[PDB]
Amino acid sequence: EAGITGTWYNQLGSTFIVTAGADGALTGTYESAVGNAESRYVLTGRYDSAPATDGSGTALGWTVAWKNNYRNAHSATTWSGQYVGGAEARINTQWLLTSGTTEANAWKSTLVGHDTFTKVKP
Amino acid sequence: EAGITGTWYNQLGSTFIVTAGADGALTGTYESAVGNAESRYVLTGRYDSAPATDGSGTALGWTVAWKNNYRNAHSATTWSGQYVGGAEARINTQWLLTSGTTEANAWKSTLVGHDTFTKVK
Amino acid sequence: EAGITGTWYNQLGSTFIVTAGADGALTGTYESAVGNAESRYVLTGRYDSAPATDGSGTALGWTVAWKNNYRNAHSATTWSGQYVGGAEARINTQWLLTSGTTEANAWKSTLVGHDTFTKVKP
Amino acid sequence: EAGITGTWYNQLGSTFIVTAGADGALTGTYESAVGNAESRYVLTGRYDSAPATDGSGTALGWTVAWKNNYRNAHSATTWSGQYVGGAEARINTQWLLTSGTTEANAWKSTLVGHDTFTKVKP
Amino acid sequence: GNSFDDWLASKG
Amino acid sequence: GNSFDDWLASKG
Amino acid sequence: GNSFDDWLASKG
Amino acid sequence: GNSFDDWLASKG
Repeated sequence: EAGITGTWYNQLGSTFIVTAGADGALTGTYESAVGNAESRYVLTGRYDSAPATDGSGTALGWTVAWKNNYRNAHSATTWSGQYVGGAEARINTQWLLTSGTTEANAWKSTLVGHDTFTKVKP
Repeated sequence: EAGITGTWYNQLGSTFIVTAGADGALTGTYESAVGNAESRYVLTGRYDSAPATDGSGTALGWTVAWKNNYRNAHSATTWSGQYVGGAEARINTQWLLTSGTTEANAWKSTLVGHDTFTKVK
Repeated sequence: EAGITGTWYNQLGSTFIVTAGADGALTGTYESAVGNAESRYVLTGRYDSAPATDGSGTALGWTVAWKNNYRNAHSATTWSGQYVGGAEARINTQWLLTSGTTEANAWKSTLVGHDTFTKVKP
Repeated sequence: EAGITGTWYNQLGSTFIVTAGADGALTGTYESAVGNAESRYVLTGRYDSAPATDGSGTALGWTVAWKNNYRNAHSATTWSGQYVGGAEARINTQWLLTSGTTEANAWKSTLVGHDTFTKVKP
Repeated sequence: GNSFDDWLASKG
Repeated sequence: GNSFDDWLASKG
Repeated sequence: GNSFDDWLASKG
Repeated sequence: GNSFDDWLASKG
């Protein structure tokens, strides 16, 4: 079993609601806060559908563009990471948040960070 | 006119063959080298379909998992960046390449870099 | 009080032995493993010696080049982050590890990660 | 010969005025704009003083805390990269700019980018 | 709410 | 002047 | 060929 | 020992 499909939570208060297809596709909804239509966004990505069997994690990545019918932050985040199975399963990521800028302001276009996702709210 | 749909090239010898959908979707194929079936991979991502009109670039991102019918590197790259229009149009990105590792080796799981894509090689 | 001078521990088995000078200097020794001179390296960096008083952390950074009298990995790591005070004091960092490469191999020169340092070992 | 000591320029308008010591030390002044005392800052770092002979670059890194006698941005940048010798010598870097934040705002504390330094002005 | 969602809400 | 130095100047 | 594609090939 | 230190040692 891939173990990826389902609801995941991070420490920022966000929810990652994902389906992992047999073909390597990640699809679903990313919620930046709960109980607000204005905070729901489309995500799309890819994962390794035939990972190694040597104890290594499963490589994956996805993108959210921060535009919906209510809001547009002129920005996108990509998360790159790996799924780690077990009784305390996790998706460990690093991420890049780029905002649209002028060329003179491009030095301040991109934030970097890390987030761990869990199956129980932290 | 988003300006994104088409063939783009980077300095590593890769080709980014992308379609920008009306609803914000990026789909297409990523080639790590030319003229090899074994070097072609699915990509998927998202872009801002209603960017600012003040001279700012268009935010976007996409992912490739490095598995196809011939190869599997147990790895995925994400590119995060912006499209910049005009006569010398570019997509400027920074990227994260993560490989599957054990927990003890996770410190060495993720490469970081940058690539500019151009409409001419 | 700056709160930075002393011995700090990460989760990788490393120890950060630092002195914070009144002028903004960070100096000391970084140990990639305990108990062996071959694992001890010079570090040098800088910190904000007059941080804000509005609940914000203290910005800092340092470098280790991975060469000593025993070893040379032809590589250097920089840590960029902030010191957060109190009873559970932390230095929270992101890092870049660059290795010398040929121009053809430069795309694979730089690893990225994160480390949290504590005054008590995990 | 290390080739690093001297004046280097980036495309943001900054000047990297560096001395590479025999013991692996980098020292000097970083200017964020030319002709202004308020734009001059201390830097410190480290470099590999015995690089490989196979055509690989020289690993190095340095830090600037953005505080001087006139300004304090409560921030620090680290540059991690490699010196590449030749007729068109350069220092190629990736960098992390961390600002002091409150704990709830840590997710937005760190900008990431890249800069190439040249021996001739852009 | 939270800091990240507030940043997005502020951008509008 | 330039964008990066302007950012630093704005913090005082 | 190129370095990045060679790295992918080496992983099989 | 540990993974990171082992990597450093292997470079000689």
